[PDB]
Amino acid sequence: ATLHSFVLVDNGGTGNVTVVPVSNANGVAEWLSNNSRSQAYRVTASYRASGADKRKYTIKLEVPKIVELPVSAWKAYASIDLTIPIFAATDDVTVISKSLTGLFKVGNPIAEAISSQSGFYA
Amino acid sequence: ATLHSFVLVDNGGTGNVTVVPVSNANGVAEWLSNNSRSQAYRVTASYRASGADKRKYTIKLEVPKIVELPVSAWKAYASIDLTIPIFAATDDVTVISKSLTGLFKVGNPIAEAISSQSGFYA
Repeated sequence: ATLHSFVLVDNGGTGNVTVVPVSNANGVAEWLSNNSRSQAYRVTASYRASGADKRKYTIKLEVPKIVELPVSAWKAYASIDLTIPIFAATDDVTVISKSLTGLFKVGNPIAEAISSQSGFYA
Repeated sequence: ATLHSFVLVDNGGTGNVTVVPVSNANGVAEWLSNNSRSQAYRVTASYRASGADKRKYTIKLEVPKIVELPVSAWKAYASIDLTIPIFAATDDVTVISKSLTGLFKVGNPIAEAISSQSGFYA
C-alpha cells in the first residue's frame, strides 16, 4: 500500500514523528501527525499525467517549529513537482529518489544552508 | 562554503555521483556532473526574501536516467519552493531537512510510489 503511515522525521527512535493517512479524497493523498492543526506535520500528494509521454507528482509538506500563533502558521512550507516520463515496468528509477534524499542529506550544502538562514556563497 | 561539491547520489562507494559548483551568476547556484549536457545530473538554487518576515528557496533538479532524445532526454525534473520565516540565530531548524529526507527516504510510501510508476492507493 502506497498510502500507509510513515516516519517523516527520524530522530533515531526517541522523538520520531509519524504521519498517518487521513484522506485519499478525489486524488489527494493526505498524511497527518497526531497533533492540532497549528502543531501538525502535513503531507499532501497527487499523481497525474503531463501531456502524452509523462507523469506528474505534486507533493506538499508543512512542518512546525518546537518553541501571534494561536492557529497562525509558524510552519515551513515545501512544494515539490516531479515530472517523470513513462517507463517500462522492468526499468529501475530508484535514482531520482536517491538524488532527492542526496539533496537534503545532513552535511550537504543545501541542507547546511537551510540551517544557517544563509544562501550559497563560495 | 555552501557552494561546495557534494555527492547527490550515494551508491556506497562504487558509482557515486559528485556534483560540482559551476556558477553562481549573481544569485542562483548551480552544480553539475562531469557529463555532456544530455547526460549530466543538474542542481540549481536561488535564495530570496518573500515579503516581510520570510525567505524562499527555489531548487530544481535534473536526474538523467541512462534510459528522439539526444539533447532532449529521459530527465526527471524536480522543483522545490521552500518558504521559511525569519528565525533567531540560536534556533534549531534542522527539522526541515530531516523532514525533506524523510519524505524521500527509500522504503517510504513516496520513494515506493515513484518506483512502481504508481499513485497513492490502499
